[PDB]
Parts: sequence; C-alpha cells; structure tokens
Amino acid sequence: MAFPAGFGWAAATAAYQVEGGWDADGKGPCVWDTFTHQGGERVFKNQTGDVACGSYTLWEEDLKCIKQLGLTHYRFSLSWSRLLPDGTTGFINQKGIDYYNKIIDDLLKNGVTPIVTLYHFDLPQTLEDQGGWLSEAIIESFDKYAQFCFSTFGDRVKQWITINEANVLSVMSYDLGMFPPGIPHFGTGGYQAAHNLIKAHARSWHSYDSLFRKKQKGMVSLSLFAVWLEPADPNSVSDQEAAKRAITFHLDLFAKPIFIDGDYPEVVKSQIASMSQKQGYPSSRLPEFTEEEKKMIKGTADFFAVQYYTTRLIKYQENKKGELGILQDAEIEFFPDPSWKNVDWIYVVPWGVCKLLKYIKDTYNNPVIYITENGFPQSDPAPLDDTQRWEYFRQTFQELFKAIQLDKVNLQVYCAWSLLDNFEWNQGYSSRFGLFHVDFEDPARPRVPYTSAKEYAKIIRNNGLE
Ligand SMILES: CCCCCCCC/C=C\CCCCCCCC(=O)O
Ligand SMILES: CCCCCCCCCCCCCCCC(=O)O
Ligand SMILES: OC[C@H]1O[C@@H](O)[C@H](O)[C@@H](O)[C@H]1O
Repeated sequence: MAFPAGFGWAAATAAYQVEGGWDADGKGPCVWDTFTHQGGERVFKNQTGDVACGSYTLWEEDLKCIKQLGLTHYRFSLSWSRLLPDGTTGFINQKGIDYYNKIIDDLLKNGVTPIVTLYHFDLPQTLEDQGGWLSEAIIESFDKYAQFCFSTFGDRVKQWITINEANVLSVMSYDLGMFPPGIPHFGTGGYQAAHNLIKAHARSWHSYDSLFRKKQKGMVSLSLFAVWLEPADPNSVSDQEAAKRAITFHLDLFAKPIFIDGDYPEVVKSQIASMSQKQGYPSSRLPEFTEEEKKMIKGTADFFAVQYYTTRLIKYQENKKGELGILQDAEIEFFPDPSWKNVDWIYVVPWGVCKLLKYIKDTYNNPVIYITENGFPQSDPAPLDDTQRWEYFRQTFQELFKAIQLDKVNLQVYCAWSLLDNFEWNQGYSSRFGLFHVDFEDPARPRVPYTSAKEYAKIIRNNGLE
C-alpha cells in the first residue's frame, strides 16, 4: 500500500491544549483560563491548562518528537490572547511573536511544513466580554487578528486554518454551553455563533486573497468536524433521509456557504424556519445571509479541511411537541452500533473515514482534502505499548488508501491528533490522544513515545502500509 509520492504525514496540537504559560510574559487571559479557573466540576477533576504539556517552555522537546516521527507537516495553533493580550493590535506581546517564529523557523530548518490554526476554541476573554461570537463586533476583531498573523508569519507559513471546528465551537460554546462562556441557549445560540463564524472566516479569506496571496502564495481554509452518519435501519427511507439530513445539519451548514454558494442548505433553512414559526418567533432562529453576504461568503476556501474521529447511526425522530433544540430542528436522534468499540465518544469505525472522503469529493467538486485531525484516545491507566490503539490506526490508514486508490479522493495531508497527550477540554487529562505520552505529575512534563509513535514513524518512512 504505497501512498502518493509527496503525501503529507503530520501531527496536530492546539495552543490551550499544550502550551501552559497561561499568564507568562504578559499573555492575556483566554476564555479557557477563566472557565477552568472557575472550577465547579465542568472539567474532569477541576483540571486546567495552566501548565498542560508546558509547550510554551518546552518547544525544543516538541521539536524532538516531531523529528523522531519524521513528519512532513506539523499542525499547531496561535494563541490570540498570547499575541494580543486584549485581542487588538493596540498592544503586541513580542515574546508571543518570538515564540511562534521560533516554532516556524525550527520547523523549516528541518524541512517540516507548518499548518497553522489562527483560532482554536480560545477567544481572548476581553472579546468574549464584548459578546464573543454572538455579536457582530467579532467579525472585524477576527479579520484584523488574521491580517496581523498573515503579516507577521505569512512570509514562512503557506497553509492556514482560520478557525478550528467552527461547527463544534458553535454548538459546544453557544448552544449547549458546555465550553466557555458556559451558558445554555438551546436552539438559538448555536445558529447565531455559526452565522458570525462563517462571516468572519469569509472576511479573513478575502483579506488574505486581496492583501497577502500575491506575495505569499499560500492557501486558507477552516476545519470542520465530521461524523460519518448511517441510517439505523438501512432499509428505512425516513432513516436514510434522516442520516443524510444529519450530515447536512452538522457539516454542510458550514461547508455549503463557503465552498458552494454562500447560503445555508435548503433543508436547514426550511426545517428551522418551520419550527421557529410554530414556536411563536417572528423570524427564524437561523439568521439569514443578505444577498451581498452570500456573494462575499461564496468560494472562501482553498482546500477542504476535515477532522474525523467517529461514526453514528441516525434514526428519524419527529419533533411532535415542537421542542427547542438543534436535534429537534433536524428531527433526528443518534446512537452507536452495539458492536463498535469505544473510548469516550470515540467509537472505532475506520470505514467511516472512507465514506466521508467520498462524500466530500462528491459534494464539494473533488477538492484538495487535508484531514487536519484524526486519532484515538486512551484512558488511564494508558499502556505505553498501545498495540490495540495502533491497530485502530492501521485500519484507518487502510481506509485512507482505499479512498485514494478506489475512490480517487484528493487527500494530500493526514494529520494525527495528537503529537502529545494534552488537555482534552472538559475531559481534562483523562483522555490521552497523544502519540507521545506526557507525565502531568512531573514538573518537567517529559515526553515518551507510545508504540503508535514508533509504528507511525514506520508508515511515514515507508510512505505506506504493509
Ligand atoms: C460525537 C457524536 C456527535 C453526533 C452528532 C451528529 C448529528 C448531527 C446533528 C446535530 C447535533 C448537534 C448536537 C450534538 C450534541 C447533543 C447531545 C446532547 O443531547 O446533549
Ligand atoms: C450551530 C450549527 C449547527 C451544526 C451542528 C454542528 C454539530 C457538530 C457535531 C456535534 C458536536 C460534537 C462535539 C465534539 C466532540 C465532543 O466534545 O463530544
Ligand atoms: O472535536 C474533536 C476534537 O476537536 C479538536 O479540535 C480538539 O483539538 C480535540 O481535542 C477534540 O475535541
């Protein structure tokens, strides 16, 4: 199983998940500083990313790991609140700039291509206080942050992810309120956040395109979380239609405007508009794009960035009682197959990635695809000789090879989540996604390879499978 010559083999991190130094060198607080510091059992064991992997202090150790793997690409994020303590360029933290420039220069020294995420679930607290993604102000704030990053780092960085998993963010932060700012707004806040996230991304694309592309010659997208979805009863038409609609709701809601025509999917507009009217709203809970907005949003991604972990079965569930929520809007329920293995929400369904890649190819005009996250967690106690987890990886790489060979999908980069065991949001350190083990009790935060690391290094070196 030889992969294409020049295939990208990568690993990913995120600033809040690995950096620590949450208040080092004049860094401003982000929403995760505030949220984890509040405690109240919203995070496993009231854990924080105050130190995490200590990557702000221990970049040289991360680089060792990257070199050991022989990665061709390394994905990481820029901390907005580290670079710009108040969110704006009124005050620039030079030690922040120096830090990321050291990552970039080191990677390039070593032939490793950076894939850089501007914003990864971690708003500066100041900007959240001014409304976050629920308010229009955020669009210009984000656009200006993006231009600052393009300006500062774009002479060396050519592959950008503006926003990590805008779909997960919308839902977790603003609808369910499981992420900061932590207030539930079922059926309402998610759609408002999504609307501003889409606009902000499109604006940053146009800024790149107008101001930076000619000289810098890079490409810009945003990453979208994708769960592959199958009908619960494969013969049921309503289930078949419900699985399709569930894909449309969680993935195409974002990807259609940006890649296709600047507007939401029609089934999304019609389902939400209908429930909204029955609920006594004078306007749909899904904000509309203006005609000018549709034109600005359409075609604002240079490649398709997808993050795949798992699959679910979908059953149609009529919203008889007119209940308020995204699931109720889509009129679906989801659940695993009893046969599937899992750690946390990650049910091991490798063929899901093949189905997804074919879907993306069919739906989004055969685009260039980067898988900017894929991986598997272990629970404590996590064995260093993680032979069962490596087997999940092996099967996943077989599905990628099939998608390339059989389905002719233009998959160019695969990025493993994660380089390091890290702070897995609400799960804290209890979910270990790393190729490298990290001891969080040890003040030196030593990195030690899992078996997966050794095995991944072989895949990369051979550019393919046994
Ligand atoms: C990780 C598995 C996620 C599967 C979701 C796929 C279905 C897509 C439809 C939109 C659902 C959005 C809400 C998801 C979280 C709701 C869980 C809950 O009831 O608290
Ligand atoms: C508001 C936009 C509507 C689109 C719905 C997007 C749904 C995204 C997928 C469900 C959330 C999964 C959360 C990530 C994993 C986890 O933390 O459990
Ligand atoms: O949504 C699934 C994943 O999303 C990533 O963006 C995040 O960095 C991971 O820790 C995990 O939450």
